[PDB]
Amino acid sequence: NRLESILSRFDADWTASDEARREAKNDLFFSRVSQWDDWLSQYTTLQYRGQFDVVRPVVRKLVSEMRQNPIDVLYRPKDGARPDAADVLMGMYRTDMRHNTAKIAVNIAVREQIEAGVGAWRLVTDYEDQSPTSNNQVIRREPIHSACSHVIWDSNSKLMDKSDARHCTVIHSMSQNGWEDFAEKYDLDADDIQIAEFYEVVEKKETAFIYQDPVTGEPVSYFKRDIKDVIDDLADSGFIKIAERQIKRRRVYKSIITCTAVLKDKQLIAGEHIPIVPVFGEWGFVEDKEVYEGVVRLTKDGQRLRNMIMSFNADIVARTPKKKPFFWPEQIAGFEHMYDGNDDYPYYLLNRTPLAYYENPEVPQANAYMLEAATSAVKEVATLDLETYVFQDNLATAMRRDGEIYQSIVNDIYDVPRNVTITLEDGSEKDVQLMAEVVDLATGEKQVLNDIRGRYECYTDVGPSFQSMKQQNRAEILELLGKTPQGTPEYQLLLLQYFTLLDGKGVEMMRDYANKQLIQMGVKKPETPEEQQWLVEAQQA
Amino acid sequence: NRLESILSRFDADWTASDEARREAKNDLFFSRVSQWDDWLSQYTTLQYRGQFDVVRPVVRKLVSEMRQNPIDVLYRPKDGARPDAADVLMGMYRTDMRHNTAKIAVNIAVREQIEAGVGAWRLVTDYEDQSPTSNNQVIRREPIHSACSHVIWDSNSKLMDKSDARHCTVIHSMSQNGWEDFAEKYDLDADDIQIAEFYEVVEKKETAFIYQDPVTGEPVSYFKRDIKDVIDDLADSGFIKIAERQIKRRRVYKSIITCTAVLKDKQLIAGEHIPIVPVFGEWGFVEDKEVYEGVVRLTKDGQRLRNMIMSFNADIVARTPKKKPFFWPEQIAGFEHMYDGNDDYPYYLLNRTPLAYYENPEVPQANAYMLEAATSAVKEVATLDLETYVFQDNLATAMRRDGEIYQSIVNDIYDVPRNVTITLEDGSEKDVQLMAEVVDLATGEKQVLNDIRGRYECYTDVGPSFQSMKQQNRAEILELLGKTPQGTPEYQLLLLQYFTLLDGKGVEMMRDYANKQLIQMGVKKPETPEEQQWLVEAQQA
Amino acid sequence: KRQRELEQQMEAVKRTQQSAQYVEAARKHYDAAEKLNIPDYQEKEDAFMQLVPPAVGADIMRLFPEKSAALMYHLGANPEKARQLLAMDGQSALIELTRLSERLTLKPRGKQISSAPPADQPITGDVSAANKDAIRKQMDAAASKGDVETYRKLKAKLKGIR
Repeated sequence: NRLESILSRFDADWTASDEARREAKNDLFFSRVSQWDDWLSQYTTLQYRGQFDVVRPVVRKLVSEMRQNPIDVLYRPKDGARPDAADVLMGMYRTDMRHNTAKIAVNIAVREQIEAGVGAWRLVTDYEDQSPTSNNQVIRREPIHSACSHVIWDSNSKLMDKSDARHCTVIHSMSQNGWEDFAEKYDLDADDIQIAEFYEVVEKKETAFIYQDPVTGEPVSYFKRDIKDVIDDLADSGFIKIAERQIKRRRVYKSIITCTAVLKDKQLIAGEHIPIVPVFGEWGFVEDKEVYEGVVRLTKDGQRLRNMIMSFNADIVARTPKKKPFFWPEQIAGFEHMYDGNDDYPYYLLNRTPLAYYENPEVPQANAYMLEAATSAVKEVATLDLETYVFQDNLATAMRRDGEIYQSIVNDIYDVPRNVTITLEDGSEKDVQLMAEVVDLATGEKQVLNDIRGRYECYTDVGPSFQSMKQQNRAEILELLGKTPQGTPEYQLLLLQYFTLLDGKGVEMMRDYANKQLIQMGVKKPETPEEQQWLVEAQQA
Repeated sequence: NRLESILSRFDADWTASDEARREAKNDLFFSRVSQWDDWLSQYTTLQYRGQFDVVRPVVRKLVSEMRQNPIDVLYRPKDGARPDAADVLMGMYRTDMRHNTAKIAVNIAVREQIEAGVGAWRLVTDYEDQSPTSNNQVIRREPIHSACSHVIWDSNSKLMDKSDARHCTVIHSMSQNGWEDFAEKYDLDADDIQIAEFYEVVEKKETAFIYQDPVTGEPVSYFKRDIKDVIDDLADSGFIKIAERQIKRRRVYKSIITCTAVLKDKQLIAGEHIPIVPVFGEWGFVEDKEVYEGVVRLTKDGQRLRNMIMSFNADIVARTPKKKPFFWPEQIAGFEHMYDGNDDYPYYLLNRTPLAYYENPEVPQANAYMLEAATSAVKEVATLDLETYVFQDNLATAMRRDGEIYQSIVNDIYDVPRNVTITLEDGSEKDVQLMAEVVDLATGEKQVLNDIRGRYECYTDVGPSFQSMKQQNRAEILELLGKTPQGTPEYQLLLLQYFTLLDGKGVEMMRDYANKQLIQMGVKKPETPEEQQWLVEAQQA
Repeated sequence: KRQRELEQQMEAVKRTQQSAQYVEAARKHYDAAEKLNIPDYQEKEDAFMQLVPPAVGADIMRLFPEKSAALMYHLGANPEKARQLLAMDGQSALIELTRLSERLTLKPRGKQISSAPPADQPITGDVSAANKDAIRKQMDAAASKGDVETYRKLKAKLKGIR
């Protein structure tokens, strides 16, 4: 009975999204296969057909714009948990962002968003250090090519993140070998090719009927049955009824279904939230329909104009300049060997019975105007800000939602004592062991290490990159030195800081000397004992 | 009896706002589906349907301008309230603004405002930290997509903020199964699908018959029945009647109705004000009717003109440059394989009985000034001020009303001692208990510290951003140092103020050293015991 | 720093039982003060034991170490009432001191559940009318491509919804 309900829900979402679906297929075929559609193909007359697009430089400069402004996701320490666990979580998030597949997914999805609007990569988890001894898992992200063709969001959800959705399908048109390996990496390979992964979120919503007493009110009457279990307790309590907080418990589930036959997998255990995270362009509802827009349609119309005028001009060019004459067959009855083009005769001979020619097409010379008319359309209808704010802020929303999903997966995974490498800010990699406590010093009471086990809020802060802020600081302090009297300790302190803020392999020894001195007059606090001995030997002097 | 009264009021408001609703949805359909209205596709002669709009760049510029103009909402501590509770309340407003959902709601509201005119987002509160142990809640803001038809304001209200409106509906749609599940989540199901969420603001309007005695006048005879109860007292009091101060008590109420069937929910309480706060463009009354505008009407006319002239251009270009001849069928009666276009012969044949051709449409070259004039008009009439003053000041009024409702609901919910984190200015996060009932040690009174509950009025100051104020202060002080003799203590004071006023992770060492120094010679008061120790250590030196 | 010098004093004495019990009582005193972190008190307690006999302060230490901080803050901050309590007899002085310590109260964790939870309910739309228009537009699209079977099924679905 489950199969037909799932199919009905999928069909409903399919129909609801089908407009944006066909429209995005048109867009991707435009931007990835050919710029000319069938619509112009039937409504056209030129013969020699050529498309010289200029949209691709535009999309390249746009994706460069999204590249030059990195987006970072932070983790709010909630439930009174220590900030350091959030710091460690940001460390894992960064060390998972620095991996190559992370850029692969991000770039593919953002490029599809620029052209189509939705690229929507998907989170994945897998075993690492392949050995039967360990069961530690890592978390990766898998991009979906033409995600608008293989990602079907729930129609009821009305969210940027689509996190309002309780379910989503992912179709997979597989070949024979495609069906084989696709099934075997998850399930049995018996075949009924359209296969799908119906993801789904189950939830548990109740009333919980909280009660109050003379003493502080503990949770009472969690369910409807509980009230019938406490019929005397509800009446004899100091306070009868105060609130009905509807606590909810939700769980995501993955199902492997097929269009024709029955589903191959019923429900699967994978994290807490949907591994799929969508990216949107300027997206909204217009008379209650999901609409999201990119830069393909407007630049597309401009490109169609420009390509049709250039092909018209080429059709003008594609002809022999020689004039084609008009005369009777009897008018050249004696002279047929001359009017052939293969020879050059001194004079043209004609019999008794001053002729007309065929008018070759000519340029209107007005085609210039419209040429750049188009040009202007394609190269500034799209852009000109410093960035198309909607694109990167939708990207930031996608980043933060990916943050909560990744945090949920990590919480659902990282319990066993593990050792992981943290990519700190400034890209400083560092190995940090997760847990197994190690006997306490103060109390000898376990105190599980780190224990990122918890509940944090993910939030991004788009703005000054670390490289940008450090360059600004270097320029600022350079100006300061340009406007600072010498001799004063501030001058030298700023000098040392400037050497500290420089590059690596080149000025590493001067930077180290500056750090040493900074620690030695006490401005910089010691973090390693050698600096402490340097401080004490300086201060005793 | 209630349902048909609600329906009559809704229909009256719907009839009052029908013109605004249809024009706004027309503008959206123009801007969001197709810029060619039905009249255009009617009144046209074209065959190419291309859409070369320029509205999106201008909208992007405007939205960027609003984004770069942050708005803060402040709360005046009224009735002699402490400034600290108001400060914490602005901290709360800040820590609810920076949440991604609130910002997204704001962006959607403003973009659909610049598009149609109205964004009118929706507040919402819900249980936070789901656990039957507690009942604490947070408040969120969710946008209303295409609010011009899903939100129906009271017709009788005549405010920008619509505080006069005592009712407003929210429109949704259900499928059948959607109908039963929506009922099950809330109410019972009556089978039939458009729904309405008709809210209510009811008030108790009384005169209170304020009475005075030789002693200061206490509220006497609150009701009209009370006067009948004090007939002897009113003649016994020293003063029989002076004033009739109309004290009032009002509450917002929530109801769920449906178009055909009976209402789903009769009476529900959520706060005291209508959570929906609307935004408007150039809004006013034109002959006793509400009107709000956008940047889409005249710009829509101009965009239609540009699109149709460019379609003229494309259609003129879109035909074969080759010339089509006209002749009698017998004129080429024998020579038909000449005139095919499939081959090119050195010459072409004509029998005994110098021919006619088809006139090709040609570019006037007079189109130019039309194209560039329309382009300039559509770029200029929209924008360019430094900001479209009506839009951000209307947004400021919307922020003021939003903060008003925020204070109301927070007063309505946050009576429990709770622990809330404060996002102060410069985004400085810090966690503080709501009341913190801890007793004075010098006085001995319970003295709940903050007790944010009270009555505060909102007032917004758009202008110099905190980052903007920081940057301009840095510029000013660096100029001062440029024009200041060195050696003077004021020189070093300004230096230290600058380093303190600098950015974070970059120059934190100079900033910390500067704060240390400034505390040490006593310019700034110490704040944490290390600072006091540093100050006293310097003083004794 | 005062805690440190009292630590030096305990070490000097150690290097006696009454002085010990008094100094652990003063250590709980300092723990309570650090919980309070009232800086002006640091002068208040020592000015207090200057004003009062050391035996009285020692008994205050012994009977209630952590409540001693609060009462000495009250008495130093209000030296007049400290003088009147000193004048009046010692046993009823202890009675008044205990009553004042209880006056400040402690751990009032009565109830923190809720305060009038309002109708905090969300909203939802499935865009069913938009779905009807959607079926209409798939019908229009199928008309273009000549997909007759899908066209007729879409027509039936359109006519089935009222």
